[PDB]
Amino acid sequence: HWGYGKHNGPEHWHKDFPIAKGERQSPVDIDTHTAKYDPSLKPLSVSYDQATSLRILNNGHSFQVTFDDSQDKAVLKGGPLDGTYRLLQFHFHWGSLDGQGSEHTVDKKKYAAELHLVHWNTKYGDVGKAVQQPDGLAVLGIFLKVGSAKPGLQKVVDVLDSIKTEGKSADFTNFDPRGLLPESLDYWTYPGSLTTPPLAECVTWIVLKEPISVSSEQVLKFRKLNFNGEGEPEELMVDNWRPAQPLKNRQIKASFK
Ligand SMILES: O=C1Nc2c(Cl)cccc2S(=O)(=O)N1
Ligand SMILES: O=C1Nc2c(Cl)cccc2S(=O)(=O)N1
Ligand SMILES: [Zn+2]
Repeated sequence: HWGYGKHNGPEHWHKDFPIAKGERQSPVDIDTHTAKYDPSLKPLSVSYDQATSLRILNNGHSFQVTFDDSQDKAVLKGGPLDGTYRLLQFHFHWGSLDGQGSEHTVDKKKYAAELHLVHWNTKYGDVGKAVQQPDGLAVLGIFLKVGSAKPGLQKVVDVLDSIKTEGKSADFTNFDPRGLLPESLDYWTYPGSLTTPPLAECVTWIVLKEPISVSSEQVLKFRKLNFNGEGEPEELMVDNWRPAQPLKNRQIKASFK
């Protein structure tokens, strides 16, 4: 029932999901002058060499690439994290215009899109159990700006025609997510939530400072996806982002000076 339209969008979600007005909701605005460098943070460890991608799917709210998480193959460790977090999927949020689309903002600046690489804490055994824990998930968030093409994104964009409508999936094996990463792993981190229903407050957010550049042609392909299912009137999948939520009693920590 929930979505991104006028009658089912973010301002309505609290009725079905009262945690929408909770104490650690995401996304947030990252005020760069107020985020404090934390020298006790460790460098991120992003170990994606053994990643096994499986499928790509249009779920009616985004498109998502899934991974085999039945073994420690592609894992996120270090930084603010205790223990090992397994990559299980990535997806994006994007806009109808280049000046909007990201969920997190930086000094109120919105990027054209935001990539979420979703990982779960292996101490909880499965992702469903992890989402019930305050430290169950770690999401690596990466901003997209429009400029030069990102070569590592092209294989994604070229398959989107085959998953145009809600409910479509396709094989998407042998995709290397290392090609989506910027050079620097400098990051901000804070405790938050999923940015869609169920809005569970289970995420350690790790948002990279350096955006990746993608071309106008790449992002235009995102905007040709459909929220609707096959054999229905086209409603373009655009502006599938939740706006910044109140920071409340939280501090955003920077890994860098
Ligand atoms: O699309 C997804 N939805 C989820 C929900 Cl609703 C709850 C828990 C985990 C997931 S997920 O990250 O596996 N992929
Ligand atoms: O829209 C989002 N939904 C999520 C779900 Cl349902 C599960 C895991 C992580 C996410 S997310 O917060 O990265 N962005
Ligand atoms: Zn997301």
